[PDB]
Amino acid sequence: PNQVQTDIRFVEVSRSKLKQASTSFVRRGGNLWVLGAPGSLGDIKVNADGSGLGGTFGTGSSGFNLIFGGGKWLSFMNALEGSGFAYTLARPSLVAMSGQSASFLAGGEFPYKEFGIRLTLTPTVMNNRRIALKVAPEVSELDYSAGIQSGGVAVPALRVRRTDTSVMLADGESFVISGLTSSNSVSNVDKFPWLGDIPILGAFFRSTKLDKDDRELLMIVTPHLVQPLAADAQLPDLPTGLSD
Amino acid sequence: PNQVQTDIRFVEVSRSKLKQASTSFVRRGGNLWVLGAPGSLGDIKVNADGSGLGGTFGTGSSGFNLIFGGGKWLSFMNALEGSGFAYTLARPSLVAMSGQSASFLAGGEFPYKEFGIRLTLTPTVMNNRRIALKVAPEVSELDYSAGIQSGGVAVPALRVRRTDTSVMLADGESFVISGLTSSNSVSNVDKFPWLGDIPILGAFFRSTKLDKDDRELLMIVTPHLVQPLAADAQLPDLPTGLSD
Amino acid sequence: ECSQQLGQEQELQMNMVRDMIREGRLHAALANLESMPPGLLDVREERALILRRIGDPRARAEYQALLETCKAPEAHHGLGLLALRNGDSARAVLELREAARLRPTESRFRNDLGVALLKRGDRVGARFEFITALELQQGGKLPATNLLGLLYLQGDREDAQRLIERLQLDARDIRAAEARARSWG
Amino acid sequence: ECSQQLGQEQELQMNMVRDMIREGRLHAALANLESMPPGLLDVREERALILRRIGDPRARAEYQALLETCKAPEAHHGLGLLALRNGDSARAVLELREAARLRPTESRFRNDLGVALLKRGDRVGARFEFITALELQQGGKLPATNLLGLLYLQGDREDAQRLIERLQLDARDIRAAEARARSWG
Amino acid sequence: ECSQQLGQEQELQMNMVRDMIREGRLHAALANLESMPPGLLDVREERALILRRIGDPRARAEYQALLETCKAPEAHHGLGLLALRNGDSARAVLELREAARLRPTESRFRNDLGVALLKRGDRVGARFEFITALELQQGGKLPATNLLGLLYLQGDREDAQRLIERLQLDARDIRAAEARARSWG
Repeated sequence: PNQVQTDIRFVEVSRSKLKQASTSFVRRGGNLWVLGAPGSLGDIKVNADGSGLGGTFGTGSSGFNLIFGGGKWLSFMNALEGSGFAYTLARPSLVAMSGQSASFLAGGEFPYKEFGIRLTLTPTVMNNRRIALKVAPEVSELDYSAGIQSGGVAVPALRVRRTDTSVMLADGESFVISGLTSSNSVSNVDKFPWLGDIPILGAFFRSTKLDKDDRELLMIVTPHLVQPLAADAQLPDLPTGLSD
Repeated sequence: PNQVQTDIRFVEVSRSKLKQASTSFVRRGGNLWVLGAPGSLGDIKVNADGSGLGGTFGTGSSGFNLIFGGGKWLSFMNALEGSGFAYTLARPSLVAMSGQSASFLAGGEFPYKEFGIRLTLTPTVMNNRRIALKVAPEVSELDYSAGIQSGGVAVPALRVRRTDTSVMLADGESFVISGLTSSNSVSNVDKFPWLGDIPILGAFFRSTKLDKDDRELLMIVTPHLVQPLAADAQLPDLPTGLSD
Repeated sequence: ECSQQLGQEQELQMNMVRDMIREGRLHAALANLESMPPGLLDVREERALILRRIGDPRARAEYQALLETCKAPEAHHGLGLLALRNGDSARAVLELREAARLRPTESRFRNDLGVALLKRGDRVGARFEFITALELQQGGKLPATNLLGLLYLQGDREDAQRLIERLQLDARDIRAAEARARSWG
Repeated sequence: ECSQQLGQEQELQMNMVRDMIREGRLHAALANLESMPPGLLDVREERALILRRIGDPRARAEYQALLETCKAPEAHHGLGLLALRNGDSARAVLELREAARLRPTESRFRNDLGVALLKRGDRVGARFEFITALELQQGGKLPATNLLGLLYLQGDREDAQRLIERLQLDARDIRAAEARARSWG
Repeated sequence: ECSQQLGQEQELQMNMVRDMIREGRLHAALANLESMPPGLLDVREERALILRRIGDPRARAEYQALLETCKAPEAHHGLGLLALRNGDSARAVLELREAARLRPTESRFRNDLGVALLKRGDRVGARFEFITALELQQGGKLPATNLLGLLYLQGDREDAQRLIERLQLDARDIRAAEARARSWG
């Protein structure tokens, strides 16, 4: 045979976690007290004569917001502990004659730039029956952010995972042409200088943020020498003697 | 015969699922309580004196919205579990003389860029009666998003599935020149730190999102050697002896 | 008409059922139909088809039940073919006439009714029905020799040869033509 | 006029019916019409046409019913052709005259009425009707020899030869011309 | 139907379980299932499969419990295969018939039920079930020789040779075919 079917196998697994916490409160009556956590009190200005606040409190968007009005007392709390999981699998296949380039697309085009499953390759069958592959897989998807003033408007970003390399394999052999393991951690703690270290009540004088991420990738290639289905063949389609 | 009729057979099946859930509530009378799920309470600001809220609640667009006003109590709930199914089939055919290029279009043009069923090919019949095909099928359709400031306005995107390759077959033989299997899963859970883990009531302190997708593709080519219909032939048109 | 349509989940399944039917996998098609809901007129008639072809005894009842539904024509035709299998051409001709009436364009129904008439002796009516079937089909394969053998039984050898020329029949089919001509009668 | 139009679902079907009619598949056309709604004037007249050509006994009644509808001209013409088939030229001429009157431009009606007159003996009227038919048709095939044979019956051999030259008739048609000239009378 | 789905955390795990099952690591698959929650129908049936194949005594109870759940077909099939292992073909045929009924398209169920019938003596029913299994599978490997050996037991040597040609069987499979033909009976 002089024609090659190339099977690609792509897998990505990613996990993430997120935590945050902050607290603020106000008191009234004769006296007046306020404790605004970092970035919480920016919405409000107090009048010249100190008789009371002159603004409206806001809310943190990203996390659960709890409020409590208790007459004189007024308090706000933002908290969150969340996790995410993502999984992706793609097994594109493509046939091409020896020495001939081939291309495949399974995504789309936005105002034009392509995305989605892409695959360009060029198999060469050598005199020793080994297969030399020039291969360039891609797996991309839309990510919504940013903007532009030319050639588009409010165009989204792309989350892209691609590889490009050249290898040699025998019929049926396989390679992990690419792989990745990644991990990221970011933390931050803000506290009132003295009160933040109280062993129990200190938590109410602290603000916190935590972001963690992990990821793993695999791209596997497998070339096969193939022949056309016979003229009488039924085409592939989509919707003791015991078995032991 | 020196003329080739090429039959293309394209099939795509895709499935999707979607789930989400969130809850929020408010209470009044002497005391005041609020619990806003992530992204739910951004519409509202509370006044300086803490006598009451100063904004109007909104609704999540994507899912079923249920509300309950019960005097002091006020609650909102967004939920959805939905699924989708899509199927596509295309069987374009095209005739061309040996060594001559041919093209076919069955979609349209928007302000100009083409879309819809497309097919460009170039069959060569070799001295051994085998057929060498240079073929580049496409199946595309409009997808509505994004915008542009030049050469168009609010132009939509394209959902594109195309292939390009070169192969050799005998009269009547077939190839699966391209194929794909894909799967994507995305999940996210947000919870109030301590209350979210209550075995029963914790569900009301959690927000969730799930997106899953699956897909399968096939592109099949089949060349036939043909001859013209006879001068007296009736043209094709569109609207024991027993059969056993 | 048939005012019943199935979803892309259970109709994409009837496609596979049909594939099995024409693949020679009648029994696997029966399995897959059994997977599908019983009482579905389409599934009911497909099951009856399989049962009659494979020799099951329930095809009779399946056709019987479907007589009183939108699947009337094929139920009548099924009962007719059952009568033919039993050799009782008397009621077979009647049921085949009814079926060919209710859905006329069905080449299969016309070619079966013509054979039933030929067996029953209505040679002019058999010629009518065979010609209808042969005209419906794009040149015919069974219909063409169904009229050729009728002509042979009628002795019009030169008219039969006229049809040999027109249809462009081959000796590979002439042998079967004489065989079926002997069969008739 | 005919104030009845059928939808692109059941008129795309009458197109196929006509295709069958002119294909020689009259009986298959009858089948497909039977599929279509009975009582439809178009389907009724098409069925009557098929029935009369194939020899069915119901064409008479079909034409009869359609006489009292917008399908009047062709119903009269059908009854006339029935009378001709029976050989009763007397009423055939009357009905053909009525049909040719109500829808004059129909070349078929004129050429049939001329033959009916020629059989009945109104040679001058037969010449009138044959000339009308031959003028309507773009040169004529049946009309031309329908007037040639009338001339032959009338003995104007040189006028007939004038028409041979003008029409550019061929001996392949001269043989049929003499045959039909013998037929008339 | 089965109205129970597991999350991408504990279903990505069932994928590994299946990998172990088909790797020959049944026991490691059992370990990983034991890690997963007991009472999960999927995990329960997978564990029962492993237990039956490895010879554990609890597979019987696992199948028994799953009979009253959405995992009914495979529970019936498991109990049937247990009966076959014990040699009690009597109830094995009954349970295999039930399983093949409830989920017909399962080639494995059909090929097991055919063997059970062949052992029990219902040769015509065994042929039915073997043909169903052989048609379901894309050409068959066990089904093909399951019908070949049935034919050998029935003595139709030339029909068996017909299947040798059609299936394109090889002597490497003919030896096993005669061996299993001896096994049956």
